[PDB]
Amino acid sequence: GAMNSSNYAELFNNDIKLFVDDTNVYRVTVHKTFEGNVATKAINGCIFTLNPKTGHLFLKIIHTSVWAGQKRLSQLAKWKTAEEVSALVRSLPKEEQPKQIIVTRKAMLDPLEVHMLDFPNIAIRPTELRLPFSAAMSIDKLSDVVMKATEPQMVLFNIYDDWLDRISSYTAFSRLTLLLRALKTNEESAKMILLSDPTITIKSYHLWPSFTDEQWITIESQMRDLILTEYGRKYNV
Amino acid sequence: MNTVPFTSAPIEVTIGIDQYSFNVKENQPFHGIKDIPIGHVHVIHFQHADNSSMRYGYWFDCRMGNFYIQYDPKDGLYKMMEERDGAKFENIVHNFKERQMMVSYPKIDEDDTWYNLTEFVQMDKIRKIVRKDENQFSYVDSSMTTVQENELSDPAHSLNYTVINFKSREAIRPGHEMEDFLDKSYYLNTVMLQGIFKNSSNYFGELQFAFLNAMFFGNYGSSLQWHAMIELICSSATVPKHMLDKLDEILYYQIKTLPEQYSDILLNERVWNICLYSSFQKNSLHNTEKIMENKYPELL
Repeated sequence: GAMNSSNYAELFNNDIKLFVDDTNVYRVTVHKTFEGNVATKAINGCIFTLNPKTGHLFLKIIHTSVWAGQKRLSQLAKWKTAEEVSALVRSLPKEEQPKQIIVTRKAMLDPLEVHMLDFPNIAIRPTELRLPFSAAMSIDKLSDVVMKATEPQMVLFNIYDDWLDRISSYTAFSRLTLLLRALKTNEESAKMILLSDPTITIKSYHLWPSFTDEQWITIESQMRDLILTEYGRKYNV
Repeated sequence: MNTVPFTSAPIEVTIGIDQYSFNVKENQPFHGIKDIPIGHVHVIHFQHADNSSMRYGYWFDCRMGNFYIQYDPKDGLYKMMEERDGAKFENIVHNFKERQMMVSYPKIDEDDTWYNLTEFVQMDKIRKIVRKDENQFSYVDSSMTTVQENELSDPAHSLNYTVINFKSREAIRPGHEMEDFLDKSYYLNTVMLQGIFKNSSNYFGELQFAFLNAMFFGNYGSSLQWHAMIELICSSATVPKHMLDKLDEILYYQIKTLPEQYSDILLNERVWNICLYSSFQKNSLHNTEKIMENKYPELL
């Protein structure tokens, strides 16, 4: 069934599962034409497919060429996401295929279900959580590899860097979603917090800075404070 | 014109014949229904005064034999039976007529309602959906479940409707996932019409039979089947023009005939709004659309 606050811990058991987020698959800029009409220009996008237990991210880059000469692109984006997720599952060895796929938006259920008809024992599930995975393109290294791509490309990452050497999946996921929530609500502030101190660097093979444990506590508190300030501003509370 | 005699009427029961119905009192001298139009299937059905649950009944065609009704006090229901002694049967029918103990099938001459509801329904196909091959007539009731329902328990009592499922390999060609799911023309014309039903008339016949089972017995799986077969056509971009025009007539007489008070359980809101207003065929069911709007605007 649907994933919600109650069955949240299922994400960290030993049944292999993936989140799929399609928010950054079809990305456009909107502009005025010479005659003054509005037009869109597509930019490169990505499917965000994440194993929340291990941190393995399967970042499928969606090159603008896949839209060429296609109509109803936002609808096609859903089916292309499902096609690419299905191909990912097919490429994985049997013992690595997920038992569940959790789509962050309900409009993905039917396309994925139809694309996964060959895998009837993989459960496709919606979620009631308001996950901040659209802010993935606020992670500089992910945005960079997406924008530089000149063709369809899959890039693998661990979105948790090396955190799991020291904390649990549950804690790693809560940190990831806190970072992304902050980046979603106020990107400039969030990124300032992360990078202020030039003496805490990001390893070449990592996405986030190499904070010590104490420094992650200070970071997380700063992200919390950011998120609550922005709330009061949004709602006049 | 043919006759279905009744041995007796020992329990108070509402009897239906096609779209007509009569109240019969406990041990009322009732002995059958005469003047039944040859050339169509028919359905005789029952609702006991004591149990407004389980409507039940029998589909038959008088060209296939001499049929009569007899109450069984063990099993507690009016049973259809076949009399193989042709003389003995004309004998019973004539005596009961002379004694005038039979109601007349009350067809108004202008009325094509029953023809229009049963145009494509053939007794031979009914006996494949309701498999019980020692009888020439077919029993259906409120509670019988369909083969598709059973999948998601007793197969002897199943409605063997053709399984339609929009998210199945059958419906979806590999590599045409999106195309085939948004435009079901492949599933309709190649898989269902050319493959399984062989022609449009057998499809319409199963569609009409499902509708009538849902109307007369409140059979919920039949209602599911009727809506599925509508939705398959309406969700296909490429339908023979003759099927569209015939569908509009078929659905029109079904909506016309439905009891006004039952429109809430018998009409799936989603399917109808999708068929009439969103689908490829939104513009091709003018009669059905006009009668739906003027009669059940609330559902829409």
